[PDB]
Amino acid sequence: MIYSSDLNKNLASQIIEAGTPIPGDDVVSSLKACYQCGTCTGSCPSGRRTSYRTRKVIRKALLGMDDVLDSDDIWKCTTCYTCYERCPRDVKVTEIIKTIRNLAAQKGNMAKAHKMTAMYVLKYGHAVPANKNTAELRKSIGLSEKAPIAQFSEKDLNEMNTLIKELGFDELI
Amino acid sequence: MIYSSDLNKNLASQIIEAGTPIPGDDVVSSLKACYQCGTCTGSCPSGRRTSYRTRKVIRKALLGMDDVLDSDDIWKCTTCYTCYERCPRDVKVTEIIKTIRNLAAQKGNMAKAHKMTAMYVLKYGHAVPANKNTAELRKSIGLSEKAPIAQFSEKDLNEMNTLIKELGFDELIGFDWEKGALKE
Ligand code: SF4
Ligand code: SF4
Ligand code: SF4
Ligand code: SF4
Ligand SMILES: [Mg+2]
Repeated sequence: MIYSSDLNKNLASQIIEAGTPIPGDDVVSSLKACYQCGTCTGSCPSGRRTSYRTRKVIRKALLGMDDVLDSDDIWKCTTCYTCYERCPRDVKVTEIIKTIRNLAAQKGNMAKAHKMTAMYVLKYGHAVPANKNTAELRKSIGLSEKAPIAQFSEKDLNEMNTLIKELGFDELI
Repeated sequence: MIYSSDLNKNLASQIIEAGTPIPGDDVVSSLKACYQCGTCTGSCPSGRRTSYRTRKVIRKALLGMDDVLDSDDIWKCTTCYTCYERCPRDVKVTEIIKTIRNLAAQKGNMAKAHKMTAMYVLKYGHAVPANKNTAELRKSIGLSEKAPIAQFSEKDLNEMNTLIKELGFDELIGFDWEKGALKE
């Protein structure tokens, strides 16, 4: 039983707001063109082995069911862009899902594993940083012991941190 | 994922077959006129407090999902006839649900409580038979100690017992006459 009291009339507008200016007002606004045909759901590789239905994410955004932000299903999207490519109403589906994930992240719905990966990029500058075995491996192949990356350039590490602090990505985590 | 191999293309026809001649071929074949509008679901008293969705029953019958016969949901219908009354395609919804319940009963999907009630009607002739307290209550308010009903007429009790046997309703509920109770 869904009552008007259980719905947020501004959900779509709030999703568009979050998607402005990146990926864009026009891009996220495309959710309003959806005519619930299901082409996205039938194209979804994740939907073939789970309860995830791409079309229902857009339906819930239009209807105002904010529980979609607390959903585990929105995080089952692999961003394969098959829905995006086949949508007959030009809905930028994959981008709307990512924008919805941003609001889910703001509300605290981030899996610990994802927060760990984000922490590695902040601390070490890389999601998959170099290990002790890495240096040994690279030398044997005939490459530099350490790659020319941010993990070893103190300048770049502090640059990323000031940006992460300015964006509040640290507080998001 | 639903494949063609998971569906029964003859489900609708089998539901209509069961509904022939009672309540009628025309009545049960009305399921084929459904256009999935949901008026029945929005009208359903049971759907407001459960996962039961009246149009999904008709959808599953048309699609060929026979798991609908194993469903607990079809037994949540109170037969209020609100869907029947409001259907814009004249689908005799309540009758289709009852016919689907007949196939569910044939497959063994019947509750002991319902089987107990059916057993009381063939054994004592009544779903709620008279007790010792009935005789006391009735005579205390001017009524006959025993009502003029089948429970006290061996003639009418035997008539029903012959019809029950002819219809095979005794076999359906699993009632044995020698044992005098529901088998298994
Ligand atoms: S495909 Fe485009 S239009 Fe059809 S449902 Fe998915 S999003 Fe809405
Ligand atoms: S992008 Fe996400 S949603 Fe669209 S199809 Fe690939 S997985 Fe399913
Ligand atoms: S109301 Fe009549 S038509 Fe509309 S869904 Fe229920 S049965 Fe099908
Ligand atoms: S008749 Fe059965 S299904 Fe139709 S509304 Fe009343 S309860 Fe719901
Ligand atoms: Mg979903």
